Amino acid sequence: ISRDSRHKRSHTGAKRAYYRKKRAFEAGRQPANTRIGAKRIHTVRTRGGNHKYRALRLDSGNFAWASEGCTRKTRVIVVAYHPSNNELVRTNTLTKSAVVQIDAAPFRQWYEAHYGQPLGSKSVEKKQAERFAAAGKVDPALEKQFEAGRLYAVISSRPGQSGRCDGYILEGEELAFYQRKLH
Amino acid sequence: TVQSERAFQKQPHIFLGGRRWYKDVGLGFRTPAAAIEGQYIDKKCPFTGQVSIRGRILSGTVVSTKMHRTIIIRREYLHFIPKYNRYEKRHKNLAAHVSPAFRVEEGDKVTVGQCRPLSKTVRFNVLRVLP
Amino acid sequence: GRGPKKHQKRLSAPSHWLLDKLSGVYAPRPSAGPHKLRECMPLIVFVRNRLKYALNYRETKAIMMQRLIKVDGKVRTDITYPAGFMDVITIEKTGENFRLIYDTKGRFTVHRIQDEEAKYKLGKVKRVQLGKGGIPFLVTHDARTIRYPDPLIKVNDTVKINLETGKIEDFVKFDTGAIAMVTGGRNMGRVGVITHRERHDGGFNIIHVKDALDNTFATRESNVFVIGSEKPWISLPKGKGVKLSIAEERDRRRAN
RNA sequence: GCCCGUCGCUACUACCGAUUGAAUGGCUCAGUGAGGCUUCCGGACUGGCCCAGGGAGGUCGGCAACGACCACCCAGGGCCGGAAAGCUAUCCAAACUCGGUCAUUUAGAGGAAGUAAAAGUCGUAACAAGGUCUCCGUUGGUGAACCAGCGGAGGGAUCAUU
RNA sequence: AGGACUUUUACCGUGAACAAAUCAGAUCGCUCAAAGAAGGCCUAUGCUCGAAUGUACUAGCAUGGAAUAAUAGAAUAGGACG
RNA sequence: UACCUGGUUGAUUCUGCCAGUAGUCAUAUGCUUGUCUCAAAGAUUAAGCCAUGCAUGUCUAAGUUUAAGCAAUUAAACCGCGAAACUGCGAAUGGCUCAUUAAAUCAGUUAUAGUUUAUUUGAUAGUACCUUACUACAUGGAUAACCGUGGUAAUUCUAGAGCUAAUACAUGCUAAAAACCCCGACUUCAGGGGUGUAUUUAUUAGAUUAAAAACCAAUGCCCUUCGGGGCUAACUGGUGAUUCAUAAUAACUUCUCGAAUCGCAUGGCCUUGCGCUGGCGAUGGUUCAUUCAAAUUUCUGCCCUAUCAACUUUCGACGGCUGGGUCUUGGCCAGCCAUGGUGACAACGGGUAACGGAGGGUUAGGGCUCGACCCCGGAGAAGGAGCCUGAGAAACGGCUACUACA
RNA sequence: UAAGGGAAGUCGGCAAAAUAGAUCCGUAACUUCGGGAAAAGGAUUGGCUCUAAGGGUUGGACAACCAACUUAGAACUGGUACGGACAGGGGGAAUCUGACUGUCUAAUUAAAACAUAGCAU
Ligand SMILES: [Mg+2]
Ligand SMILES: [Mg+2]
Ligand SMILES: [Mg+2]
Ligand SMILES: [Mg+2]
Ligand SMILES: [Mg+2]
Ligand SMILES: [Mg+2]
Ligand SMILES: [Mg+2]
Ligand SMILES: [Mg+2]
Ligand SMILES: [Mg+2]
Ligand SMILES: [Mg+2]
Ligand SMILES: [Mg+2]
Ligand SMILES: [Mg+2]
Ligand SMILES: [Mg+2]
Ligand SMILES: [Mg+2]
Ligand SMILES: [Mg+2]
Ligand SMILES: [Mg+2]
Ligand SMILES: [Mg+2]
Ligand SMILES: [Mg+2]
Ligand SMILES: [Mg+2]
Repeated sequence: ISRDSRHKRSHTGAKRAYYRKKRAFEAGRQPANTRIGAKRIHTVRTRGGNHKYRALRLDSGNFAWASEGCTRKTRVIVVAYHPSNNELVRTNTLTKSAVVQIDAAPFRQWYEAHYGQPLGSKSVEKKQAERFAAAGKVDPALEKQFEAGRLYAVISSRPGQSGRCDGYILEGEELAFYQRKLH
Repeated sequence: TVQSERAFQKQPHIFLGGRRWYKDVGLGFRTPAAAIEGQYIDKKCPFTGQVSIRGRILSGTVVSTKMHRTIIIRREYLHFIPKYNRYEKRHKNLAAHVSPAFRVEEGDKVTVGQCRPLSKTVRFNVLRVLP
Repeated sequence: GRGPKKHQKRLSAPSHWLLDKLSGVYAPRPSAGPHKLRECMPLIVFVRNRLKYALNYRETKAIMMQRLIKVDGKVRTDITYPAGFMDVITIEKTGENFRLIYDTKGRFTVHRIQDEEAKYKLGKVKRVQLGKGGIPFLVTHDARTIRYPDPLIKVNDTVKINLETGKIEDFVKFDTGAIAMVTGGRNMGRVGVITHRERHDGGFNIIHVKDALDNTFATRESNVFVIGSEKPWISLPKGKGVKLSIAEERDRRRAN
């Protein structure tokens, strides 16, 4: 595999000629189709002596609820959408910008113990009571996700590069956009 | 429509400080009003995108706009030839990305600035439109 | 395979080294450090091709690692250590200090400093940023990193760094009226006064330099080196950075 | 005086030419496809821990069976690892076969030209009004130069007839 | 040093930058020369000049010049001016 | 040093070529060849084939010594020299050739705000984080060298068996104290947990364009001669230009680094304990900068040919988007969408007895021609392809496979 | 139906075998420019689960109720098999001859013979 532009036709339509044997730095490597399963992380040596971690069947990931800066390590359940290819959804392939299902248990535990309000020692409650009044009720779109137990999340990392599946929860019009795609 | 595609668009790290992002490319070019007040999305626009402008600043005449967000520039120039003391009418065709901020037709004169390789051919971004 | 070169050709060696063309096929190659290689000066050339102590490769190699040559007060056993601008070379065995300053011809000369000029150096500020822990730091032209500079040193300033602790004694701001030395281009080794500064956005700004003979010149701030605010902070070589034409140079010889 | 062409002898050059001609190289469709990277299993071989136990001395309590304390050496189960051969599926792809195309050389019976060499045969077409003025385009004919028809030119043998 | 108002190209002047070696060219009695970058001075003690200078067409960068050669401008005024 | 001469004719003036003339750092060949200095030299064609020999190894006080090695050493406790072997480094430099190659290489000029970097140089890391039976006055298991038994005709082939070291491989405790976020029993206000760096994700700060009066929605605070005033402060880097430099919060990891290494000098103190401390170095280590660089990259510029006029696009051709891959950008690749891109200013195709250039020869000016070759760049190692180690190779005096040769 | 060979059999490849449908690609000399041409020569084809496109009617880039075929794309799957039986061109380079389509010796000769258009008298 190589990434050189010598094998391509010119912009005018001309066909380039053979110049040199394949170079080591213009490679070029086999893609890793990360999916859902028991963890397999392979490591590959790179040009600077650095190391790249290939993700093969990742199961758990670190996800961010940005509306209040709460991030928890949850379980990736199933890929629901992918703008690139529909076949990546069917085989449950994990790549960047993929809409997935994740467990809502760690986020519900934090929300209940921080605001003291349902989602489906006198100093403590007023500490929680003041927090709820300042913030307000969660968006209904995020509400219906919670009682079903699974949250929409977009993966923002590169599992084939860093070996980690990280992302953030859908919320706002971005959530509404992907819900239209899923129906 | 802005969200006329298969993925949400776009601005990467502008979480919904809370306002639409833009910058100035420097070198005396003024950011178009469309970029400031527009809802369009383009990751290769010199103002609303991540792309920086550095290198050579050229100009020419717009020839074709049948593309999507890229135009072709004709750069007429005269080539001097010793042994004859005359010139030749030569020309080159240049590919440059055009941001949705400008309304450009064929025959207009534009100024482009060098950026990183955006595609197989494009290495320049439209900065100003004269007419 | 492919990798960095390790040899150097005598013909392709820098001109200012003034190397014999028929001595051999190869020339000394600087390793790394106080560069750029264009221009710098190897230690072997300084001790063999300028002092002859040190007549050939073997004797200079013996001298280097007998631990007798102190570059900026630091022991260097590198036979081809890239001695550069403003660097101070010390030989305690004979008891004198040398400094590398360009002359009018554009070549390094054997300049001598007696006792106190070897206690410091002038360096050109190349970089100011925030360090690993929000700690401002400063980089000079000789790769020296200073972890705590004065806040008023912005860019291109010349700092007097002490040669046994690295601390800054004083700095000179880059502005018109300062004594400047041209360290590059066609005007190598020319000392004058900054007069005009025109700004061209694009990274090729021009500096106008006036000589002691009321001669106007132009150079980029990549070759302008500030020496003094009102008077030079170091000792200039013979000629005081004033270039004479071919005629006046000949006349000086005929008179002398 | 000069001069043209067929024919005949000698030498040389190139051209056409049956031979599905031949050779070399580049690119390329299809088929088979070594080797290797990645990957799915696989796990010989080899480590660690846990579970209660086998052999062999010193004493005490009980009506026998038995149980308790102090110090050595060895059989059987469970779990967690590393890992070679091999193996699954992609990918890179040498190589060969089979066609296609391009480029360059090269053989060929025979045919039709050119050039050169001179004391060869036959005519005398052109140079004078060259003895039918010469030449051009086209067509037909003839051993050969050439001839003839139609139209044109003067580079004509007329710068002119009242 | 921040901003506004500059018709745009060709052309000419100037400036910066623009490997060595080669070429032109300065100096020195390698016994002259081709060459080389040496050498010379003091008896010595060690003292010193040199190893120059020019050359960057065309393309690129900065500024000035405004003749010459091109192109636009107010005409269904959709023109300029506070 | 801006130059001519002979030759068509009986003679003339021309057109026009032939010949003569001179230079070549331009090759061969013939004859001849006393001396000094300097010196090219299997490119042309066969990048055709190669016997043989050599061309890449390397040790300091400062990695590992029980040689049944030497030399002087002590019964012992191990070093002065020092082999073998393990470990580290280099072997990707240099040298050779010009086969391929025509916007390709290359040259001048740009960019990396789109990247990697062994080595050199300067700085640079305090963290109660959590695992072993535990320890830090110091953890664990192997393997050479060596002893002995072989195999095959044969290789710089190696097996079985007994040891034994690490700067080879693998583990592993840490530094006080400050400050910050979270959890918090406790009538209206103790205690515990986390906070180095390295990685990934998410979020916040990283300012500054001319001034004044109103219901506040929210505590308005302080100063209250209980009118009224000030006020939620002071400071705040860089680039022409960034989501920059940098800081902070919530988490994450097949959890990187944070020294179980070596030499010299051996000195100080008091609770005299084989107690506490003390420099110079060697090697090594994270981040940042720097160095040698590498890699792409902008503009402009290449000989002949139309008996090459249309070329690219099924299966990437021009572009947009998402992702993957890469050190990184990119139709580099995978998916979806649109129909574009080049050309008479010569595209596309073909030829080169074409590597590009700095430059060589010869010229009044303008030019013609050559450039394999002492320097810079590129490519190759019988012809293609693939790959390991490694900072650096698609390496060939490395490996694997196929073809030819041997 | 036959191992290995593949016309060596024979006056002679007579007889038999081989090719064969559909889709996609590719297609020469020659030429009366209409052809040659199905030239030559290649690849795919099953089952199952899906996806998409191609319409009509009534109410105002929409909504609801109907419709039966054709094409394209993708996973999975199998002793790599799939026009699975049936059905179903062998091809190429030339020479002689007649231009071609057509016709005749019912019951041994279907041909180069006859005819034909065209030409001429
Ligand atoms: Mg190579
Ligand atoms: Mg160096
Ligand atoms: Mg006549
Ligand atoms: Mg006449
Ligand atoms: Mg002339
Ligand atoms: Mg004549
Ligand atoms: Mg005569
Ligand atoms: Mg001649
Ligand atoms: Mg080399
Ligand atoms: Mg550092
Ligand atoms: Mg695209
Ligand atoms: Mg992309
Ligand atoms: Mg060649
Ligand atoms: Mg050659
Ligand atoms: Mg290899
Ligand atoms: Mg027979
Ligand atoms: Mg019959
Ligand atoms: Mg019959
Ligand atoms: Mg008939």
